Amino acid sequence: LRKQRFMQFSSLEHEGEYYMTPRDFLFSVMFEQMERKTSVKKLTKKDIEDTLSGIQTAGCGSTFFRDLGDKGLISYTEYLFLLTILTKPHSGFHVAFKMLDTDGNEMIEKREFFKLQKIISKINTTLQMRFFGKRGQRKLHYKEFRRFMENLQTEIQEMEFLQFSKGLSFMRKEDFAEWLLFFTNTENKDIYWKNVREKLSAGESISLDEFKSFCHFTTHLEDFAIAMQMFSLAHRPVRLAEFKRAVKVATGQELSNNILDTVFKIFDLDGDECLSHEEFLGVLKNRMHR
Amino acid sequence: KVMEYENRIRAYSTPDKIFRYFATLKVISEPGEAEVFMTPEDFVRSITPNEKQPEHLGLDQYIIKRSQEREKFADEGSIFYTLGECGLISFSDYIFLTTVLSTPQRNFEIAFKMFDLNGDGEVDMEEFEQVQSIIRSQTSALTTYFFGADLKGKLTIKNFLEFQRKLQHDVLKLEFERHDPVDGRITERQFGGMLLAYSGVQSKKLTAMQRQLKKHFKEGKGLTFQEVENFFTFLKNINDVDTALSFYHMAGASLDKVTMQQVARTVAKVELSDHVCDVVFALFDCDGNGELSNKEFVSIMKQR
Ligand SMILES: [Ca+2]
Ligand SMILES: [Ca+2]
Repeated sequence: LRKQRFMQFSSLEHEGEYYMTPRDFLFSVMFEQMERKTSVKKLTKKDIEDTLSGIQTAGCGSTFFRDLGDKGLISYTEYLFLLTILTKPHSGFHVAFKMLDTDGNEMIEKREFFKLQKIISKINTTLQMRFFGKRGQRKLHYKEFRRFMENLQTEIQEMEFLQFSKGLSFMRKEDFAEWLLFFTNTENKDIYWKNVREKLSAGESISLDEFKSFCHFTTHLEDFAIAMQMFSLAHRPVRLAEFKRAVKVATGQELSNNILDTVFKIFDLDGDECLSHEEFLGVLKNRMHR
Repeated sequence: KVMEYENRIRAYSTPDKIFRYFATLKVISEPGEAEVFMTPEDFVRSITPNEKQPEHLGLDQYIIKRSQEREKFADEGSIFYTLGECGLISFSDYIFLTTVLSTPQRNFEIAFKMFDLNGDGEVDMEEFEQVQSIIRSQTSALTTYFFGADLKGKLTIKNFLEFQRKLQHDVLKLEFERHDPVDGRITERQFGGMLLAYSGVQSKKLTAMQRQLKKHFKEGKGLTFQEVENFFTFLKNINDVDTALSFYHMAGASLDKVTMQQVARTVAKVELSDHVCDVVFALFDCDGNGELSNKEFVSIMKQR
């Protein structure tokens, strides 16, 4: 049940149903808790129209949710849909599009998007406005579906970047470690944090682009874990060259040296420059499930 | 009773014993020591529960066979002629073929790219044996076929996956034919047996479901090979199907027929007929609620 967490972060209510604003949604993705209890404002059908008219001025790029802030509405169905998208590699976007386009005319119509709500059940919202207009006039083609999902992932990574860099232009290596371990509360966490405090040099700080590349790598964990298991079955220790080639096979791309160095300082638990890759994968899975 | 003992051999004995039980030929060419071989029929029998071994060809009992043309055992074009001129399957080839049959395409892709020289997915013979060995632990004519007469060439993933698909096709076709199809169709119950066998499940209750399938489809139009092959192509894609169902997992929703068709066409790129899906649901919907929980189907096929 993610429904308890949805209603904990929801700041809006209407006719027994709870809703997030885009601000609510962003916070539920970055944080486990509130930090303050959120006040639930009841909505009339007149608050809703008011809260929906205005999607004109938010940005059609990677600041869409941050521009809207409290001026929008996201249903439980839509919250679950957005959460699944955040975990997908880019190759999963077309699959998600085609799953929803059940008549196969290469466009998603409001009626097809409504299937998600019918799954949940077995009224107008920010996403339905953005995708279909107020009466379902508009139809959503793949290229604006794909761009929205790319921009959703980009927006979370930019917001988390500044959250953990505390506003500075670059992420210190230990700021990246704080992001990486933020959802990790397991029995070995004291060892990770000891390594952060004592082995993370004040070396080359991490750029937004380098951070984005790591976040993209976390969506290819399935192939990465298979590669890790094949090294283990081969009795080959995962040193930096092994890690690099598994990253490239799972990904097609490289990770930057400051990030590779941070991963190994945190998760080289034996002191022989081999990665405790099972523990690393565990923390990565903590991240993905948020 | 015999069939049940044989099924235990299939499910629990070593490959050595399986091969010695189901292989039917011992070919001698003295001074050359004899070697035991499966025919393609024997190989398919060894992976097909409830198929009786010929009564005098049980454990360590074989039919004896001693420029000149040699007798052949596979139909024109068969994948089994990649193993040599007669279509016969040695023990080592039996190990290899069972690995290829069951390994997901993605694991071969990763393995080729992880253990080769440059990460292109092109292995030489020693790297290909590393891949085989690793892929196995996860769970001569042909070496020349893959790597050239001198054994110096390399094997691309693209060519090896064509081999895998050809092998999977020819084995499924042979299994389909062994159910003796009438006018190109096998029965709902026979299809059901193939699904259970594939799942590797040992369950009296599922077996009860499969034999009941005759009662449910009094109708009895049977399943064409394209219907069967499409569903097995769906099964081969089960991990990516499960990933594509992410929203349904978050919702706690089970899998209905219309969703199974949509994800099959979207992810596995096949059309599943209404009739093949009805047979699948009638087989695995054990609690009879009209839809398939993760426990009743996806999990079984993934964890097979
Ligand atoms: Ca459509
Ligand atoms: Ca059921």
